[PDB]
Amino acid sequence: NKYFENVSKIKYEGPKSNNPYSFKFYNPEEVIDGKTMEEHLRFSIAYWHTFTADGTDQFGKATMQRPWNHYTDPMDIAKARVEAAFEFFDKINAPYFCFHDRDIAPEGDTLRETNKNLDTIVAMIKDYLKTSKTKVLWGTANLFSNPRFVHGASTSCNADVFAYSAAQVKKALEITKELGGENYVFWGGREGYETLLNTDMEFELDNFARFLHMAVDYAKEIGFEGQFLIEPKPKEPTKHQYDFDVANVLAFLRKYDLDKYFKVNIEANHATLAFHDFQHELRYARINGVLGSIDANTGDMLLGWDTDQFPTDIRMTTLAMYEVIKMGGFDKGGLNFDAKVRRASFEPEDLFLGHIAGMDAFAKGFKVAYKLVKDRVFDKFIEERYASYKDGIGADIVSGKADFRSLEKYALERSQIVNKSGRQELLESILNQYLFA
Amino acid sequence: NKYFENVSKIKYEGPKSNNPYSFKFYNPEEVIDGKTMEEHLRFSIAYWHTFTADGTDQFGKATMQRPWNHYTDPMDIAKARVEAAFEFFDKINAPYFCFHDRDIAPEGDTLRETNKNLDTIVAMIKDYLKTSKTKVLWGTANLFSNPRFVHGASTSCNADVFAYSAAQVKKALEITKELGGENYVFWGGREGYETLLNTDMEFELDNFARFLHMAVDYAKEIGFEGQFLIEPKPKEPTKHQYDFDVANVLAFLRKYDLDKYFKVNIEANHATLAFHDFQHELRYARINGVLGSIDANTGDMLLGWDTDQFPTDIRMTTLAMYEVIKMGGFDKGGLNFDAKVRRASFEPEDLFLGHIAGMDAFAKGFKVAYKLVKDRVFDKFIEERYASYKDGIGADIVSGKADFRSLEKYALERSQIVNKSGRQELLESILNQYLFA
Amino acid sequence: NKYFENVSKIKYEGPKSNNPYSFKFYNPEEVIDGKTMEEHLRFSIAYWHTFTADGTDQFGKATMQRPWNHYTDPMDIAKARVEAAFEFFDKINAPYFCFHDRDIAPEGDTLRETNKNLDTIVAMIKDYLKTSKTKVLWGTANLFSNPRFVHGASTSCNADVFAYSAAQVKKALEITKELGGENYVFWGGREGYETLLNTDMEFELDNFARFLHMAVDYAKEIGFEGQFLIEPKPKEPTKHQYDFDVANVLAFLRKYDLDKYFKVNIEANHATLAFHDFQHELRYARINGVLGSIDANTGDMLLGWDTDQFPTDIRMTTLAMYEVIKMGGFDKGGLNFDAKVRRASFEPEDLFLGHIAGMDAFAKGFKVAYKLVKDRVFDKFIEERYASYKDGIGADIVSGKADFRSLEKYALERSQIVNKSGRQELLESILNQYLFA
Amino acid sequence: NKYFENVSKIKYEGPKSNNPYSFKFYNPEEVIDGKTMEEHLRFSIAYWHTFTADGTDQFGKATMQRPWNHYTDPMDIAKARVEAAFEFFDKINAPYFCFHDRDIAPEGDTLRETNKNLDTIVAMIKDYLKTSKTKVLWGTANLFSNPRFVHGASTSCNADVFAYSAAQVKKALEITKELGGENYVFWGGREGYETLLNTDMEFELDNFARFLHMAVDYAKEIGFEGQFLIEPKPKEPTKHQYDFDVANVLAFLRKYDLDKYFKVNIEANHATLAFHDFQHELRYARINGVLGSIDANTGDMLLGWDTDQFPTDIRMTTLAMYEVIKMGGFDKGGLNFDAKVRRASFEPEDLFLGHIAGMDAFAKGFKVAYKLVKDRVFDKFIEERYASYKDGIGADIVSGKADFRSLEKYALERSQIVNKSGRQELLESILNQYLFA
Ligand SMILES: [Co+2]
Ligand SMILES: [Co+2]
Ligand SMILES: [Co+2]
Ligand SMILES: [Co+2]
Ligand SMILES: [Co+2]
Ligand SMILES: [Co+2]
Ligand SMILES: [Co+2]
Ligand SMILES: [Co+2]
Repeated sequence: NKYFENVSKIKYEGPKSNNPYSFKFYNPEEVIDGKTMEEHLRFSIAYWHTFTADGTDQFGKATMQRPWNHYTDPMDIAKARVEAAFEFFDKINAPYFCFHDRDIAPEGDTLRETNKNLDTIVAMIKDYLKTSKTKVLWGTANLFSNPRFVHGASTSCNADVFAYSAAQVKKALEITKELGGENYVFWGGREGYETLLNTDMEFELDNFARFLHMAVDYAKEIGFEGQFLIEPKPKEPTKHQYDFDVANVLAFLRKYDLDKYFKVNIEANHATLAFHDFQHELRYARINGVLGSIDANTGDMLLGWDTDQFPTDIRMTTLAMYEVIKMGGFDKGGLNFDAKVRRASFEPEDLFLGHIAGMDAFAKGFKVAYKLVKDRVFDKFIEERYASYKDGIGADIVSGKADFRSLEKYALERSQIVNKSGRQELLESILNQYLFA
Repeated sequence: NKYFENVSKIKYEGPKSNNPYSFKFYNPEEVIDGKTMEEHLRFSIAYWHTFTADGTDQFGKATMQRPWNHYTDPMDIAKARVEAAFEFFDKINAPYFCFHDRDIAPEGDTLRETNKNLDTIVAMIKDYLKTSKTKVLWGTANLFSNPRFVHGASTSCNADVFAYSAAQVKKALEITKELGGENYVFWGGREGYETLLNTDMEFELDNFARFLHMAVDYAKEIGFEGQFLIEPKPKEPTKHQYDFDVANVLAFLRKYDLDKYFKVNIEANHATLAFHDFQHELRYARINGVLGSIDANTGDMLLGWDTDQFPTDIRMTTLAMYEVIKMGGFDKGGLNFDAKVRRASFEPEDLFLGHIAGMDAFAKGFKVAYKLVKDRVFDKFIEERYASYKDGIGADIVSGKADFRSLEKYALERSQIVNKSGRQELLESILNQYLFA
Repeated sequence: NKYFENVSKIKYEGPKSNNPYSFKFYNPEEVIDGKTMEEHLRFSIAYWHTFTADGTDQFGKATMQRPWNHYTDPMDIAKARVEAAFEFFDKINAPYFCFHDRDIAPEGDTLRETNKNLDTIVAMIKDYLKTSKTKVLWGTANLFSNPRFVHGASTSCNADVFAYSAAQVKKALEITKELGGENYVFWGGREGYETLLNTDMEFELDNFARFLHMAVDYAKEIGFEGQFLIEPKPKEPTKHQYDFDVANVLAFLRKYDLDKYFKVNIEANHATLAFHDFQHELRYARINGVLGSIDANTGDMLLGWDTDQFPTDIRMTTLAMYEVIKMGGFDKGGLNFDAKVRRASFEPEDLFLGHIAGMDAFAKGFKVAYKLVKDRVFDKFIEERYASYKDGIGADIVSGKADFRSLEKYALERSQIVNKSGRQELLESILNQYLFA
Repeated sequence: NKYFENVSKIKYEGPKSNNPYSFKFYNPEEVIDGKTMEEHLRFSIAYWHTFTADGTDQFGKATMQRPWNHYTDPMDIAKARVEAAFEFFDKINAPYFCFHDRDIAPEGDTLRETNKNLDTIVAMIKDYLKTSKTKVLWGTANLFSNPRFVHGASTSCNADVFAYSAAQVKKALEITKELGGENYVFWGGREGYETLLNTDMEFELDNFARFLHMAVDYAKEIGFEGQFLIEPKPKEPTKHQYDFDVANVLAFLRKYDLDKYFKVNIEANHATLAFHDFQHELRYARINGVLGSIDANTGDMLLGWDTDQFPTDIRMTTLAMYEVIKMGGFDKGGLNFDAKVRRASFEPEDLFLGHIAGMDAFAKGFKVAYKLVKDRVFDKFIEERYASYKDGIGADIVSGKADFRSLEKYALERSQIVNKSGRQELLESILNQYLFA
């Protein structure tokens, strides 16, 4: 085809294949419990990193070699990207993709012009969607790149920016609905502060809640049925981002009575940046009924910034997928690759190699996690571990019959409390048996 | 007197005094707005670090030289500590002190024996309280040191430990009420997990909530009127402590409908361990109406464990006291020195030198913070900064009149959004003018 | 036998065995390139964690259940541990063990008494050594636990402590030689500072070098031929430990002309605590000819203190063993398990389960690393990657022929510099193919 | 004047001035020990942050409002910056400035064109230098921004990039000499690695040493007499930067026999990023005779990336200046403000406010540090603390008379070792007395 002529459609070839352009573990067609591997995993391509990132970092310029680099007019570039994107979706065999409104079309000098450019590109994507197998997983609004967002979007000290932010999200909800997106994401990149000295924290949090509330009202109004998702990150670019982690978000949603409308999009790199294991954040969201979708990537725990690397640690993908299987699998969410090739991986085909690495790592982890759940390896131990709550004083405690007085009566009468081993080391070695089975 | 013969009562001598045993900045008697410095600050001595810590660390043995070290019988040691404690309170001139039930008396072979020992010591402390000016700020239960708490207290997988924990807290609430404590603290040292592989997170959080609920029921029953406080810490000894930070606690309290009974005790070292500035955690608690009390100390931001050092950074004490003054000052809470002398500061008089350092640093910070609030230095700028919400579209946004449609109408019609500087550098230099005034 | 009656000798049973008391990956008998797996790996048991640690942490008391717990006399306990240790060595099938002088015998009231106790136990260990297959890998002196070391050992401000430290190390070198130890380790636990305000850094570093110099002089004198090793750690218990990381140690050794006598003992948890990957520290030591031995464990990268966990991450053990194989394998060093069971894993058999987990993880990693080296997977790419230095201007650069003038002449004449991809993502996915082969 | 018409020359007005455009603590004219405050401090303006940074970050576009923003031709912009720079130097009253070759002129399509552009601008700066009081502190080469440096400069796997790097540094040394620079700096931004899988570490370190060696040879040849400086940073943009910290650099310089030519330029933010206090890194460099110059700024210890904030913590500036005074003051180095205004501080005058904040903080810290040194506050205590080395066994240890045998003889004969308090808390409170004197 046109943009990636050197790369043919990627196909499954098994763990012993030497072909770099093939899946080693991910077999889209493999059936597990009545669903193909493809529908269990719901892989999604991130439009921003894949088609707009150029290798630029804070200390250097673009390194990425891209076939659509030669166009000078912003609209020609936007159209070329849509073509390249759909060629890519077809070759990588991706069922989904995600985008920011500002990834797909350039801004104009006014909001009207910006919206006209957006309509042109949306119309084009819609034609491709009619003949592509790839669908939109979720859409979102970029409320952080443009200079107007210096002081925040809905948390801006400038009411005009709040007004603009509302207008942009209104448009973004409309195009997400039109393209058939199944979710809509909010990542508050500039929703936080840089210094407490000039910040009215209560006022900003009140406004943030007003904004989110206006967004759910508008979604109902136009009948958008996709799941609303908040994406936590502790910091960067801000010193403190309000949606610090899953718990912070829940504290916020419950206070402002927004908790019945939102779930969370958890990103591995953002979890570890807050000093939580990816699995902790997944588990905590699960038991709170808010594990909505996942941004599949990894950071480096020795680096204190968002690296957005393709995930290749299969021990981590296993522990992650264990949580997804425990909740019954994805509903509307999926595994969105919010990951970018390293600045040194600047050749076009590296886009393919990066995704193959991540898709294989997650496919393998899914298969192992699935055996861990099916064999009830950890669940049996957990049952035996907490068995004292099944009868006796424990049953009274869980049923609401016990209180401080009755428990004291009980406790004065017992002389020896005997505990048993937590078996962490044993549990970890069993995990290895399954990993390398 | 008996235990600290070489040290006489510590008195204010001003910033030019060479006497190491005197306050340089803290004048208990100084009056500011109708209250003495002593009643503004409400300094409290931590019984555990001050009278029981012995310099032991994870790599070495005790270094602390203590006059009550010669006793062999546990009860003789407990009685000697009460004497020494009250001599110390008098000399350091402390209005308050805090304790754990297990700091003041030794455990016996059964809960009954433990409770009898506790009654003996409580009776003794009560006599001293009749003639001392020092009062009890808050009491608490040590639910983390004894081996029975390996798997947690209320989050233990062993129902017998839950029962014991209830019995201990029941007793602790009773003695706190009897000694006239103004608050009661919960620090969940073992309430978290070490590995997710063997943990039923939802079950443990449910039990934690049941426990806390039984505690408020019992407090009402015996008519204990002190404020209940949860003390956040992200980890250590656990890999993840459930009360991770203020937001985590609020998410929890709101979910289980416990939020109307609890406020938080924020410790500086515990805030920075979760990667929040002490001031952030204070501010967040304030705007949520849960800033209850403070554990005055500092950690080292380059060290990833709880150091509990005496606070000597006056820039930090200023920013901390700014928050306390903004909420109208302490109510029932105070500044409890949850700090210990370094292992190398093992001579008796170092106890005095440590406290003088911390009391002076907080007194100075209070005086500066007070001028910052009185002159409305940061508040004027904040007013001007967010002024666009006082009329026009901003007023419509705050009053509930605006929505996505009206805001879009507005936004399409505006062409230029003009922001103004946040002035962080200017704000920081003004802070220095006040600090060094 | 006597101390671990419930546990029989641990034997290899393969990856499909359900028997928790067996090796799943480690087959001592398996031969690879003329050496058994046992002689490639040289596993060592840490005497301190295995026979003296009791579950105590900074917030709680001992949890460990140990058969020799009933003895009251310190010497009876020391003798019982030697018996238990050799029973354990036999059952876990360990070729080596390491110890601190203070692990094996209790101190007396004077150095003479301490040394007499040590002689008694050393004599006993020597008898067991005559009939055991287990040998001493390395010995070391505990210069950090006793209160006298508060201000450091050789870096103490107290000359008497320097004198004592010299005496202790002299004795420790003597008993290590007598027990046939192949190395001798220096871990400077208290060799650092807590505050710069009271520290003469140059003086302490000079004394540290004097001490180390006296130690090599004495080793020569008694003809001790084992390798001297320094063990880096960035901090804890100190705020800054002088032997911060491998590079810090090399800077020190080169300055004081000690570099020809020392190599390093690298511990995984200590490397990550300094914010280096374990592999980085291994590689850096290798290319500097100082990779001497390894303390096989893992920390938790989200926890800022030394956890000393048994290593179970096989991706990490692979990358570690890759470095050891690249240098030609161990010489006198080995894999010493400086790891302890979690406080919650307090039953005797957990000692076995912990070691099995770590031995299996390292055995598996060795086998994979070995295929990575044999197939030259990364080496081929590295050869192609740096090929421009094989001829042309690159050859002139490496041979010493080029200089700034000639290179400028060359550079002005070239118009396009073309780089090629670093292929990180591809390299990581190939690693996975090998891991899960 | 032309570019900053709203700002007049900044003058000292004292701590009680309300004028934001004035020094509160920095009096250039104040004389201390025969030198003005201006010559003690040697303040330098960083050309890159001050005249080329535009508020761009990794998540957003430029926010900075700059009078020279309207030019379209790269050379017109470069000329306008020189004019603005000298207007700025005059108004802020800066004695020095630093620059990268690539800060002052734009690259062309070839190295020849690049060098011609550079000559044009250098000629212009030279005219301004004839009538300005500001001089060049140090120059440096930007070997990290251009795409060619993806894989490193001298550590590039591409020999052509090594050749180019040599050519650029040759030119940079020439223009630094011509502008009268007193030092020349090497910051290895791309000299490190992203993954060990594709890195030949020994080869890259060998080449790095060859490069540095060619640079000193060329400096001698053209008779450049300024001090060569290496600037440490642990990471960013790389995963590991070779010049990790001062100790790493010394290990490297000593191995390749380059240590007699280099000193270090220590940056506060880069020290804390490696988990060293700024003061530790300053002290360590001092006792090794390599404290060459300082980049005066601060990072945020809770943020894991380089923030380059203006320094406003006067407790830190005091501890920093204490080290500089202890070595006898600056020689050829100075205090270069490698700091930038926050993205939210985008108005022109914020450039002035940022520098005033930093200059005042350092001036105040200098004055306090100076009293700390003059009164020998910490030195007296250090003398008393280590006094045991002045005679007896301690004197034998320092003089080379003692050895393991004699020290053992001594140690067996002593029964009690008595240590004294380290007095950390006392020392910290005295620091506060001086700070707030
Ligand atoms: Co990210
Ligand atoms: Co994301
Ligand atoms: Co603490
Ligand atoms: Co506390
Ligand atoms: Co360790
Ligand atoms: Co070790
Ligand atoms: Co920097
Ligand atoms: Co710098």
